[PDB]
Amino acid sequence: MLIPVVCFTCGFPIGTYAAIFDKARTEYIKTKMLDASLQIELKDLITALGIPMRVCCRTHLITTLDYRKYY
Amino acid sequence: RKEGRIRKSLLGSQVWSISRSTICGNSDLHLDEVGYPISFARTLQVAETVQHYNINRLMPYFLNGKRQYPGCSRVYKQITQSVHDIEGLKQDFRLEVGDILYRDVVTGDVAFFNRQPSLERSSIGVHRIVVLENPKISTFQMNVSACAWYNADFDGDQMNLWVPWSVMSRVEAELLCSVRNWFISTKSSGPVNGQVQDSTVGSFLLTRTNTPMGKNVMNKLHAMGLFQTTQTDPPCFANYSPTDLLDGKSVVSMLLRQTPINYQRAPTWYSEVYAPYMHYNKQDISTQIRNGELIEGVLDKKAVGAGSSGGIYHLISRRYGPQQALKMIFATQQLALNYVRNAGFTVSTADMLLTPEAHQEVQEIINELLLESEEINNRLLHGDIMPPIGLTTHDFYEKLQLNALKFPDRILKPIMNSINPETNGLFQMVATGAKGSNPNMIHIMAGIGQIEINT
Amino acid sequence: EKIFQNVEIKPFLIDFSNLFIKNAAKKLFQLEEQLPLVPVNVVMDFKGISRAAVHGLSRVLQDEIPNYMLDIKPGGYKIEDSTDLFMTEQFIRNRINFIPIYAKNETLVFALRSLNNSCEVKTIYSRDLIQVAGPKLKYPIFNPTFEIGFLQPGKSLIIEDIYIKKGIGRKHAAFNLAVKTHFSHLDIEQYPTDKKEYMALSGYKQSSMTSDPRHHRLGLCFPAVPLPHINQAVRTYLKNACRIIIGRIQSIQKIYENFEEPQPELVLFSMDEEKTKAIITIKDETHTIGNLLKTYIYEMIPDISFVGYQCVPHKQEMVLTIIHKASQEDLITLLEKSIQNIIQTFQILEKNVDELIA
Amino acid sequence: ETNQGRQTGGWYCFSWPYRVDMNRFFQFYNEMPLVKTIAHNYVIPNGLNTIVAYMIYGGYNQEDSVIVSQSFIDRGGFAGTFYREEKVELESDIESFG
Amino acid sequence: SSRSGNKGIAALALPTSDMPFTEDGLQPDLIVNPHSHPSRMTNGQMIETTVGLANALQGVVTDGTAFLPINVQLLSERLAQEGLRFNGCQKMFNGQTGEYFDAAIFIGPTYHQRLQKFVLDDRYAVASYGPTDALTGQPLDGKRSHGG
RNA sequence: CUACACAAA
Ligand SMILES: [Mg+2]
Ligand SMILES: [Zn+2]
Repeated sequence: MLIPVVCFTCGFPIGTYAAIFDKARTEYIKTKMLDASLQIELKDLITALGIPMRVCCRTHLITTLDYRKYY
Repeated sequence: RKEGRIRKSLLGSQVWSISRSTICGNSDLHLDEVGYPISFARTLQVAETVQHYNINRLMPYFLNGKRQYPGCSRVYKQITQSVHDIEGLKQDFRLEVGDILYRDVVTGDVAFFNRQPSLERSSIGVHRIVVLENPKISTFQMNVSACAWYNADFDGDQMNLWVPWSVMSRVEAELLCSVRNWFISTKSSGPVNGQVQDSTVGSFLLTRTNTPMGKNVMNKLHAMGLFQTTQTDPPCFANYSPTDLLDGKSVVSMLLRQTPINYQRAPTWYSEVYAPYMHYNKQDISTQIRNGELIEGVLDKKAVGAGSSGGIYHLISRRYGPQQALKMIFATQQLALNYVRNAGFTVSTADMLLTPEAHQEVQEIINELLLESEEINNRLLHGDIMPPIGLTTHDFYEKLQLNALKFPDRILKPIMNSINPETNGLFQMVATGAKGSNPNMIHIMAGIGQIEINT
Repeated sequence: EKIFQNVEIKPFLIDFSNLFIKNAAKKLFQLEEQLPLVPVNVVMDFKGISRAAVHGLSRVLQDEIPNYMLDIKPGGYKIEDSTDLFMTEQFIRNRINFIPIYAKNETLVFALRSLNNSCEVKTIYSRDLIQVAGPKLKYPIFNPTFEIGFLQPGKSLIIEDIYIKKGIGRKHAAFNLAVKTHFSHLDIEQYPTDKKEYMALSGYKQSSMTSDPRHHRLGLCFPAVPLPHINQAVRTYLKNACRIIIGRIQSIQKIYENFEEPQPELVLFSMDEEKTKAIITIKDETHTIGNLLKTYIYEMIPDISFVGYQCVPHKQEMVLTIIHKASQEDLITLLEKSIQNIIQTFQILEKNVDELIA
Repeated sequence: ETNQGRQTGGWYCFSWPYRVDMNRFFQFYNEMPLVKTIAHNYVIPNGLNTIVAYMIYGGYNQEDSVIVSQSFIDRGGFAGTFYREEKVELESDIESFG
Repeated sequence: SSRSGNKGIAALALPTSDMPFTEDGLQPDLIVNPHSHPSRMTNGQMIETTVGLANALQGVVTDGTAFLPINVQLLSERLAQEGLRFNGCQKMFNGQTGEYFDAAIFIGPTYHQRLQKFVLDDRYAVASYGPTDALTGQPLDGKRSHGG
């Protein structure tokens, strides 16, 4: 229902920056302007968050659905 | 009707003391072994009549009761003619000759394994029970090579398993219905089991002469480690120094020396459709085993494949018995898997991608096919299509178009020019007989061609 | 000598020069500096040590060193009547169990008494995990930025017995410590795998079936260590892993020393041509110990007839088989000295850990 | 896939806590596919972006088997709540609950 | 199952130390046999893995809708531009032994679905006693009737 | 128990 506390694959704690990432991503998408928002590159944002260049961690960070955005 | 008295109640039956669960794979189980979850082993019971010769062995089961495994669930009293649950049997604490103890299923018990629909004689086979003491496992685990008996796979298949509790049924399950008796098909008179998928390509990789790294050799430690999980008596490596290099054929012969056989056949790896391309190593394209020594050649579907008549397991069964063949299938499967534990095998999206030159060549082949089809159409426009007697012009035109749009056998040239046979996982799966066919590769990489429905 | 050579410790840090990151952290956490606990990436170079030992150290640091997690005691989750129906016990317990904590005291107990009196959905954060027992925390054991959950309007979430539980990662992944970052061999040459003729290969110029690398670079990330005491935490982790391996090896040393007494976990045979077979079965033993034992027995006995182990995923045990042209006493002496070499190797590793991190 | 895409676990209902449903599975964590399709503009995606290694690993994934990470299971990968219901009527004044 | 229709039953669960890992520490959640592909022709899953490898590095979510233009050569070149190999393959090490595979292994994010077929629901075991039919005297039918 | 529906191999 939220971004997981740790990455499902390797256990890196992406949940430390889950909330900061969500709100910073909403902000960064807003200045960059449903599908065109998803194609905005978040490499720099996630790197500035401190998360490493790990396929699993960025995958689970950017793809996890937020229940609050749907309910 | 199918659900009437005769067909439902008389010709079939609902039975007690039977279990059903999803089946998954377990590489460490023998072909005649089935993995039984411990929860099911404490549900199904074996009726052991207490006598003087077995009272000491049955005592731990009685003392454990339903609290610890292995235990028991009921005791039939001879002088009472009444069964008593063990939980309520605190005041008995005495096993008499003629008492029947219902104990839990333990490792080594025989069990009937069945998959529906039961079409073959091997659809019900007897496996040795291996109880999986992990409580998190609730599947019926079996070796992937045992799947050929039941036409099973691990995509959701469920299988019935019941443990014989009667002495007569247990005797006959062990002596008559054991899966060693179904190693040779009653239908085709040939072998049923063998290496499948990972083990076929693993046998090929292990026994191939050359790898991209050079000669297919391993040091003494890795040659030893190939035999770690073989679960038989390991060979001797005392004459090998750590610096020594052993071929894959050497370790395969060290395994095959226990049951020496003579085998001489070309492998599935060597095909004439790939011969114009590739560079077939001379030592790879002629498999020869002399008294258990793999002299040369790769081991693949023709030699170790499941249902391969004249293969090495068929010869082992003919000379030493089907149980020895099952043990050798397990041992060779372990060798292949332990080899791929270091070699590694994969398939990638780049494994099925043509080079731009090969793409242009495939385009040219397809364009020539469409050109022949357009020539037939031009002939139809001019009225030059003259059907033979008994054929209409429409049917003759359809036959001409069907033949014109057939892919030539040279469609493999662009495919194989883009493929490295030494490193292509998809090609190696196809060519070794592990999985896939030449039409599969052509459809994936070159083109589907003409869709035919009812010819 | 110095087996554990140069170490590079680099914490993962939030880059506040990014305007969006800084704005979000400020607005919803009032956070302008780095968090109290940061992930630390430790890259270690090892020279003159078998790959079995380096990988055993890595495996232990991943999921065999004892670790601490937050768990809820049975009955800690208060059902009540105004509790959120979407924040189930299982979901919240999964969130809490995987919060990385750097806890020096097991006595600490936390509670989560959250209530949403607003008209909107309120998010519960780790900053709402209030300590209710144990000594007052001079430093936080977890970051306050995790989203434990969200409360529907008018709903609550009360959890009363969030305590600290110890365990190892192979039993439950919430005790996993170190995530893998890098592993390579520095004494094996590598191909330029950017070319089409090498992209299907690993890159190493030697087949793993023949190579014996002794110079390795191992990179492991630790998920939450305090910002000021980074080197101390890393040193403690490394020394604890070395001690864990040494203790597990001594558990088998005792078995060898008790060989005259027929213990069930070691059996010996007298097969044939002066050869004796030693089979050592140890329940709940992993590939770390089996591979270490096999590698060092092989190094001691290069002419061994056979040495090998198997950790079947079921049967939950390690079975190590040694066949050697020697007497039972001779084989036991050789195995004992190989175990002593393993212990010496990991003692040197601990010592070098101390000299390096400092 | 059309068949399997409809038995996939996920957020089977958004109002699940107010429903007494039987044989219904609510999977906690859902992800948008890294490579999404237009179907996810109109329906919620059910599943996760698992890292998948296409490889032979001990022969435990043959014939449609899959080797899973125990840690991925422990962290909540495809974890959820299964729900059953027990509805029992009172018939008439003869029967009562106690 | 994947979105390409490749069903699978979870056969083995391995701890984090037993699972294979790439040189940069990436390890899978699932290990899928390559033999599931060649006969089933589920190239869409393979292409989706190749695309998602670069999507994860770029931090994007792209459209893989059917019949949209696709160029697998350009997707592989995109992988190369992202800093990976032309194929998505990487140097992998065996988690149990620590020894690298001689072959680079194709590993990447493939969207997977958990089909609602639970072994705990499907498994059944009955003992020698239970409810029987009144007419035939045979056991009742199946798990629902608590005997069969 | 008799339909019927949804599913699995
Ligand atoms: Mg099937
Ligand atoms: Zn990760």
